[PDB]
Amino acid sequence: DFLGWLXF
Amino acid sequence: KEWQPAVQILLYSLIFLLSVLGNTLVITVLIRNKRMRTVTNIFLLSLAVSDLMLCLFCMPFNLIPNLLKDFIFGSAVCKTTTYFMGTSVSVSTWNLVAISLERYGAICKPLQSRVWQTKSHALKVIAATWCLSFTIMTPYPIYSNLVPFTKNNNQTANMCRFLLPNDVMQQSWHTFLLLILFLIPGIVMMVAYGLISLELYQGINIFEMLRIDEGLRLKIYKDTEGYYTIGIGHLLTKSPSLNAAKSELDKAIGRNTNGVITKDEAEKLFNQDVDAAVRGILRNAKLKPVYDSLDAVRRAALINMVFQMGETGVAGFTNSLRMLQQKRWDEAAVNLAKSRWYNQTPNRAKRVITTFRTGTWDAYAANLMAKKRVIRMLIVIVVLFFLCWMPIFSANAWRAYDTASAERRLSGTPISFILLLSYTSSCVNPIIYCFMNKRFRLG
Repeated sequence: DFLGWLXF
Repeated sequence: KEWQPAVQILLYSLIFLLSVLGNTLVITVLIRNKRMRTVTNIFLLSLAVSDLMLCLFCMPFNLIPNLLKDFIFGSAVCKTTTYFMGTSVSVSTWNLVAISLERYGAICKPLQSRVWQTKSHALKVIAATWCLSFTIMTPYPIYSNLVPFTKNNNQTANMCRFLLPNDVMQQSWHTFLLLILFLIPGIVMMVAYGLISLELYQGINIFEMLRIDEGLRLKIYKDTEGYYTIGIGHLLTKSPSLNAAKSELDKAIGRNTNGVITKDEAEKLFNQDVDAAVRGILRNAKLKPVYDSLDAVRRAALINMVFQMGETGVAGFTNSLRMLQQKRWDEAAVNLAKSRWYNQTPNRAKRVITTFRTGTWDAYAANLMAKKRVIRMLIVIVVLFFLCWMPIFSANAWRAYDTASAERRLSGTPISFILLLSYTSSCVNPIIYCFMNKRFRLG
């Protein structure tokens, strides 16, 4: 459920 | 399962070693050899510094947080890495358009670009590229914070996410970046590299051929016959008069330079001499019949001979002139290889003969083929750079317009490979530099 991502 | 983390470690460890070995190599060979530091290579040094900035200071803080599913590092580094991740792409895109503008001014308009190919100009634009990139990407350290979340059985964990006030400010930011970092740099590079490819397709001409066969010497210098010549093979006088060489020179130009003609003054005299050589062929009743029946490549070779020997001298080549009109090229080459002009200047004569024999510019297609090699490399690194960073910028726009659907479809393994593609862009540039010079010998 880390869901999404770090910007770049 | 175990296969996804294992392949993520060996892929990231390989691209880390590749980008840290090549970029460290290219910054060394440029800082060691001042002979290599051309205007184009100065930008490529800045491009290599950003690729190492993005690999050393940013690539770890993207893999091990993902492998841990938690941003164990502090909140100040979530603001620092995202700041450097954004600055690195901005300078890399805008240094790739600086080389396109450099190659355009040096090839398409070599007359009015002198203010660009000076080394002091390239230093102040890479200073402006790095300075403004840190200023433009200021929202990233500001609006980057740690987002708490629970994993398994009330396991508190943080993640580093870029969050703006509202969704309107989010979708207007990713649109601004796609516009200022990809769309605008894209059209200005296609019109630059497109106009460059148009000039390079024009091929070698007679003015470039004669400029190769003669060269430029500003001071009055002795030619092969011993008479004083200036500029690009402009004979002053055949009479042994050192004073008449200065008077006849100042008679043509507009001042008494005393033998110090500027580079733009020699081009005006070189253009006038070619007109005097082509109109001497038209008035000659022996050179004009063979000039009208020759190819554009072979016509230039006939004028190259008139430039060096004169109208009356080449008109005496009656055996070779008829052989050229007889379209028997290989026989005219053997007849021309036995004259006084071939023995007085063997190197110049061999080139002009091979153009008569083949009808191609292969004898002078050297610096043009080297300029074609550089542009083809620069076009590849631009396509490879865009192919790597487009998936992440397009996915960030999808996340800004439909955050639920974008995060749902790609957040585990798909976004793990999308980011991996964006990090390979840092190491592909050193690999191309190697594959240009004899690296294909290895096996």
